[PDB]
Amino acid sequence: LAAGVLLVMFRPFRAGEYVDLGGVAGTVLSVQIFSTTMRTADGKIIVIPNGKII
Amino acid sequence: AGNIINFSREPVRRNEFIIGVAYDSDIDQVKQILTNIIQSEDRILKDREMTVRLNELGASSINFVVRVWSNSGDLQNVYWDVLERIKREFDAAGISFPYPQMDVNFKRV
Amino acid sequence: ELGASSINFVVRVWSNSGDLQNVYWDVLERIKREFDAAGISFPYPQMDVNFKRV
Ligand SMILES: CCCCCCCCCCCC
Repeated sequence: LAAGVLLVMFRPFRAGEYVDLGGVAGTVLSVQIFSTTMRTADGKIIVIPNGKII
Repeated sequence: AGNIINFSREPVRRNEFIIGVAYDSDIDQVKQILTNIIQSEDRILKDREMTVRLNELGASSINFVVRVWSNSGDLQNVYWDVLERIKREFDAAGISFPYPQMDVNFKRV
Repeated sequence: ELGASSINFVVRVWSNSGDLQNVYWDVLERIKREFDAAGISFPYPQMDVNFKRV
């Protein structure tokens, strides 16, 4: 929750921005309270906890 | 406490083929053959991107890359069908998949 | 670099993030075509073999 709040305040990335969050890369679909959803270039959806991202 | 790679979430996914041919194979002919192969499959979404072009100059072959989108239910089937058709067309057309190559210089004959 | 079987050249060029992959592919194809037409040859793995007990 704290990591998600920080990611919402400081914006290292936004919905629609290609990123590489520690070994996983893909367009960011949405940032939520507990985790954010990205869609890899292959076409699969990946959900990452915000704490791990931060 | 870890990533959750969801697959059944998106109804459409992508297939990637890596085809390695000899260094004498005509690039235009290979590209045209691959384009004809992937344009005759009805399970490959034509709206998405269909990329087929030279991707690398390998040690013994030049690797081409083919990328095509299809419904998640037809991914493996289209992969298998396209691979078999690629092999058949390349065999019939003349293109050759090369064995590992090596130049040997003789000495002390 | 002076590789085991070849001398590796390095080419570095800047382009807009939207044209990165396309320029990569186009430049690679043009490089192959020009080298084939010019005479330059991409070498297969090489090895010197000394015969004995002929
Ligand atoms: C559950 C905890 C929510 C608050 C997390 C800390 C946010 C601090 C922001 C400080 C910005 C200067």
